[PDB]
Amino acid sequence: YLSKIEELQLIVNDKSQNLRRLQAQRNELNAKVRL
Amino acid sequence: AAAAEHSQRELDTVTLEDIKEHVKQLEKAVSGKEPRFVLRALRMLTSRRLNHYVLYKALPEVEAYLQLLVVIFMMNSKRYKEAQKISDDLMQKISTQNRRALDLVAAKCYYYHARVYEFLDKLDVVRSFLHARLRTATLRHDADGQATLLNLLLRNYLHYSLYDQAEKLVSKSVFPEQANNNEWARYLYYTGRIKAIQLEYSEARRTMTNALRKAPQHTAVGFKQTVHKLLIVVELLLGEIPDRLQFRQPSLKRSLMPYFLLTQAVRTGNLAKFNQVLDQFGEKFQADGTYTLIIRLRHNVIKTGVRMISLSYSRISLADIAQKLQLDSPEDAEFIVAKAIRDGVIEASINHEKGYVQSKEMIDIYSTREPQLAFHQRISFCLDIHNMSVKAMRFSYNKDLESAEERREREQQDLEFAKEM
Amino acid sequence: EKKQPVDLGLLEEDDEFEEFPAEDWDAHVWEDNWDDDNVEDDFSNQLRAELEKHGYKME
Amino acid sequence: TSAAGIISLLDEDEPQLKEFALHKLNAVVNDFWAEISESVDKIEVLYEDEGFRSRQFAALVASKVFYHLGAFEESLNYALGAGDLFNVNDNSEYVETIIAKCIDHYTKQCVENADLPEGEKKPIDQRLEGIVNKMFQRCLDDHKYKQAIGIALETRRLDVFEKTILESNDVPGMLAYSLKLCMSLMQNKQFRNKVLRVLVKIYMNLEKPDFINVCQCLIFLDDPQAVSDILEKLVKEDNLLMAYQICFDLYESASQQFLSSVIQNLRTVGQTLKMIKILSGEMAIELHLQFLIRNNNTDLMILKNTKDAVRNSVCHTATVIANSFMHCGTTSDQFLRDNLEWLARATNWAKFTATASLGVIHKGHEKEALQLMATYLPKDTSPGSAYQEGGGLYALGLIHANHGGDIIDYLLNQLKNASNDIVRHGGSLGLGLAAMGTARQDVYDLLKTNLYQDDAVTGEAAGLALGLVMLGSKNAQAIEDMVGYAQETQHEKILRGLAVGIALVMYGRMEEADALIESLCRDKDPILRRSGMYTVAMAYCGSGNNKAIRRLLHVAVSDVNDDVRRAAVESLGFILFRTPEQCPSVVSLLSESYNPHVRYGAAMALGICCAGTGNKEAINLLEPMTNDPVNYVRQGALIASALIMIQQTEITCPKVNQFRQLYSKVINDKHDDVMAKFGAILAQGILDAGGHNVTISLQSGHTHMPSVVGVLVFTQFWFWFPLSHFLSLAYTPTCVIGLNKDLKMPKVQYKSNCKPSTFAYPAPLDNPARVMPAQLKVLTMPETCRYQPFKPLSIGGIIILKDTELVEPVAAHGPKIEEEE
Amino acid sequence: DLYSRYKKLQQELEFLEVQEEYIKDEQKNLKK
Repeated sequence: YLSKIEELQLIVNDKSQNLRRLQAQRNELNAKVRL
Repeated sequence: AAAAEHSQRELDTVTLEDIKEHVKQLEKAVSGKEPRFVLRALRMLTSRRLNHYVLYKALPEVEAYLQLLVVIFMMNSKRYKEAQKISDDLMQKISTQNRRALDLVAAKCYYYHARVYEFLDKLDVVRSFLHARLRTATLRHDADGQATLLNLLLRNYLHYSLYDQAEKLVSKSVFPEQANNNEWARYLYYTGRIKAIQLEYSEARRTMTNALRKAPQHTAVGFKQTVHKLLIVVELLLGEIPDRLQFRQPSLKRSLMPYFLLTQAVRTGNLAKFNQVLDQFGEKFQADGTYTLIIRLRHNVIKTGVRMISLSYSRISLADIAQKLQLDSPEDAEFIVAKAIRDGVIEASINHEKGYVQSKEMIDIYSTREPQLAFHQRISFCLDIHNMSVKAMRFSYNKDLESAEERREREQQDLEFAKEM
Repeated sequence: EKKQPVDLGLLEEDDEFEEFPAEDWDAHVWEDNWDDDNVEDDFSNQLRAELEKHGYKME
Repeated sequence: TSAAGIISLLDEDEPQLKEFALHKLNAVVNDFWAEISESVDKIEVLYEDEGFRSRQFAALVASKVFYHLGAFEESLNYALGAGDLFNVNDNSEYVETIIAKCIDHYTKQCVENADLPEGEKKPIDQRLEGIVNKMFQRCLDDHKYKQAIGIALETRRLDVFEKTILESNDVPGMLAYSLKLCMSLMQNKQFRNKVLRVLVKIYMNLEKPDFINVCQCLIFLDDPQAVSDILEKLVKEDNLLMAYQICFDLYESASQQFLSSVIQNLRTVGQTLKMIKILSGEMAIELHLQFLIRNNNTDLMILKNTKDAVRNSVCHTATVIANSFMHCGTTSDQFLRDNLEWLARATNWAKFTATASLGVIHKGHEKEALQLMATYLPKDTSPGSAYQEGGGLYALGLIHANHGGDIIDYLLNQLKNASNDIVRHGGSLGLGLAAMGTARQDVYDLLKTNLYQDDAVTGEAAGLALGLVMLGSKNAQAIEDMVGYAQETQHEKILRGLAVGIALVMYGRMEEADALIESLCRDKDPILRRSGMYTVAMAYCGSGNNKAIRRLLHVAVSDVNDDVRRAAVESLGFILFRTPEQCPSVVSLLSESYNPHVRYGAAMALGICCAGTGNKEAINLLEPMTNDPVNYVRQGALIASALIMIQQTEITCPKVNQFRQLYSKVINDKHDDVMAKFGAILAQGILDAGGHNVTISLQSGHTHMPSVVGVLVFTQFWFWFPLSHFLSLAYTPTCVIGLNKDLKMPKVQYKSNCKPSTFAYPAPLDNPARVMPAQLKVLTMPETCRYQPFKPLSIGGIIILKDTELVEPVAAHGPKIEEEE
Repeated sequence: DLYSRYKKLQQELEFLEVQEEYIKDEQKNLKK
């Protein structure tokens, strides 16, 4: 397993994909405002 | 008939969070069951083994789920014989289940497994397992199943008498995120409790308060009724009387009467009445463990007695205090009151040779330090409530692009026309 | 979620008194609360205020 | 049940008991460590009693508690202490856990150990190292070795990565897998470069290993000896095709700087002048031209439609180039004759540019080009405008880049003789053009005056060619000079192009230029900051340096000047080259931004990253940008698309139709600018460059800087217009032609089905034409004909069916070369 | 497969880093 499950530990990191997710909108929203 | 939902629930067998939704209705999917309807799973499917199991009682990602349906079938059928045996065979298979999604499903499983159980072989032999995969799943990083299992073994320590084992257990615990608020409050409940029995109150009120917040409502009564029982107890021990609007909220007002007969005892600060009440409702208070908490109050009651006798008298001959508190001797008194003074209750001094307490003033009227702290603490609360709402609220976000090309062109054309003119 | 809650409730207890309470399951609340306490005091006091003073008449 | 006795037995004497405490404890630790977790303090002291032997019991026991406490380097240490209580084959999740846990520790340790040194040593706790290797042994017994490798990859232990598996099995699939991987991965190339040597060695064991492997490996090492060792071993193994194909591995890979070593070496090493003749690559130029001349798909009518479309000064410039594209190396004056009044409508620089656009057209004619330029060359008089006269100068090297050094230096003499104005610029242009990558101080020097001569016209080119000469790690002195001259010399452009030169001669240096980078970053002036990115590119281009990117981002983030950001964004796709993957996702932020420049710089890098690649996904992101109100933006977007879109067209990509028409639309549009139509006509001509039959390639496998150059050259164009002809570099053949030993050019259509994109292409069988890097590799040879490759099939540009009965049938075939060459 | 995936992910972990840290930048330069 050793390295096997390893992929999971980091695989779950997808959490950062969502926050940035909150960012884009959160970021894209300004872009509309600034633009 | 209704088994369609069981098939429809199987339509939730696609991938990932469907299971979550799949479970929701499956919570109420157990409304209708028949033993012949059990044969439905027999026709739904390894297959042969399943059939055999079904026979005894009376795709895999949904195999575990249908096993859930077997447990639910049996446990809800009262029959413990087959239900109990099945769990051993079902719990094992689903347990060793080399699947990650299954861990989430098994939590409902474990939730029942412990439940029906009775003793050692269940408290001890069944506990060793919950800790085993508790570690396994802990390395497997499935939040829900972890938290659930942890709760089950905690509940085991408290079905036992061991608070310490559970406490040091917490000491080495880290709890995870992504949860179910109900399990979250189960935790906060047990936590607050053991945290209290060890004497530390001021942090117990916290975890139990959360057990009130994070708990759902619908009809989840008995948990609220019970907790409150612990809520009222902590609030009482800590020295802060709860308001009446507590002993009269819902159907639970019929069970809180004992505590509503404690505060009447406590606020008055009359010991004999207290004791008599404890004898009166004792047995009632034993059905939960709030009892040995309550029997601690004998200190608090007397504290109250002293504080009231102080606010209502500038100086009193020891004789009289000893009469109002019914106590045997004056010598007893000045020990009690000498104690009360050190604790920052009375702010007095004692005249010994004439034997009368004489009492400190409110020079401490506008301390200013007190109200400030209370104010400060409050502000942090409003802020957080404003920060969390800004970080959560902040989440149909798409479909963005002002300006344009068609119109822009039109504008350009107009401009050109103007120029020409 | 409701079902989960129910399950939690079940685990925490059953319960004996809780069941009874549930069966019983109203009214209002008015506005504010604390501290009720006993009753039949005022007139009792006067009944005694007489008696007291009557005792003090006896005095 | 509960540990209380065992808790009590603990302090109780008779180490016998304590053993049997620990023993009984050990078994029941698993549950009861929880209670026991408070006894650990004694247990610690217990492990400190050499008197009591078994304490490794308690140590591992504590380790049990410590996992159960989440303590690990604790647990590991005491599991390490155990050695006996502990064993690898003992299977518990815990054991598995603690091991795996213990393991990870090694890596950074080893890596930290790897940091200073690297290899054998006792620095690391051998227990771990043992257990490490013991698991590596188990990995060996797992006998899937990337399993072991990726570890030992990070484990940095070549000893492990020795060759055990080598002799074992998996003849072809135990090195490349890691090797190709290693290229993608290892921070310190040295560790990877260590692999490369051994790898070659592993392959040099040779049951006839694949050489292009070794080639790239060598090309990655650029170690001539290996190649020479190969060459000997080659000469030992000598076969034409083998040598040829090797030299074909070679002619297509080794840098102009690297290879020339091997040349004189191979010279000295003797043989087979074919090798030296392959060192030409003119055969390709021929074949390419041959391919072109043959397979050119032109339709100037539409370009005429684009040329006849509008008429002006700036625009007329552009269409002087796209014509070159469609004629690039193709050697035709078609429209050049059409409008002679074209020249009237050209302007001194356009006149200058129109003259240079010739080298493009004739690029790959290694003789004619000079004669092509001859009428417009120098001394040979001129019809008017010394720019046109200046034009040939730069125009010349276009064909002869690297091969015109003589004429270059010769022209450099003309330069040296008088450096100033066009007569010095156009020459000052073409000099470093051919001198690029070749280190000639004169080139640097002669320009350095022409530079210092402070002609915004002339001195500019110096700021390039000097970079081009020393393009490489160059020298920091010129850097100082340039950087000095930057701050020193007073001009916008002359000052500007310096950093570009700085960007040049900082190439792959990476960590090196960081100073000047930092310097350039710290610059008040955009220019230094500007080139900084390009510097950072040429340093870190290809492989992503996050921090670089991170810096480049934050730089683009943190700069007031937009062009810099624009630039900074542009240069990303260089250090972001190797992964075009996220680049859309990357720019998908910068795709959407208030600023055009940002949105401008977006187009290029992504348009660059996928230039030689796919992702209509990437493409489609830009189409909104193609509608960004600034024509200059869409102009870029126009370009950026076509940079990708060549060969990809026609229902393979349906979008090309619009994109093409969009140009035409724009090209039709009077209300679209000569920004708009400019790129449009160009991007059109882009798609149609090299008779539309040619591609754009860069580190698609190993880098070629010349591919890059035209880009960075073209980078500043609306800045400084007479440039883009540099873009001719990355033009790449789709040619598929028999080639062979004698070079009888036997042409067969090898006939292995692709979903047919040789049918997907612009309007107006395996032999040459469209192909595709892919549509190459859906096509495989027949064994039936006389000639067979050793490498069995291959890309398009490299061709060469290897020759397996002369002066007989199999007839004869010839081409442009066979005529003159 | 891991030595190609488990290793090819570390990039990803950086992708969120390359962008996670940059993302704050747009939030920050936008406000000014």
